[PDB]
Amino acid sequence: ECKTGNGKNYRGTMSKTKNGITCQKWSSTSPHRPRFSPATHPSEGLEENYCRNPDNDPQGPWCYTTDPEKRYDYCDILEC
Ligand SMILES: NC[C@H]1CC[C@H](C(=O)O)CC1
Repeated sequence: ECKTGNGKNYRGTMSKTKNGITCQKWSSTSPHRPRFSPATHPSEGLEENYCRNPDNDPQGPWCYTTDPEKRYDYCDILEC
């Protein structure tokens, strides 16, 4: 999928950050207990471990990481 703007409305399936590290799911609490999740941001498309922009950060989609000593990181979504 592609992103346009900040990718507020991005609903692709990228699952690794721009460093290629594997996301964590939005519905897991390991390795990280998330502040953003499907519970809380029901309208945010927080599916699977996919990159999303819940907070509309000018830096584009990110996800929680399966690196325990690294809480999140941004994903590299090509523009739209
Ligand atoms: N600026 C995106 C960023 C927002 C807070 C966050 C957290 O919930 O801990 C990590 C990612």
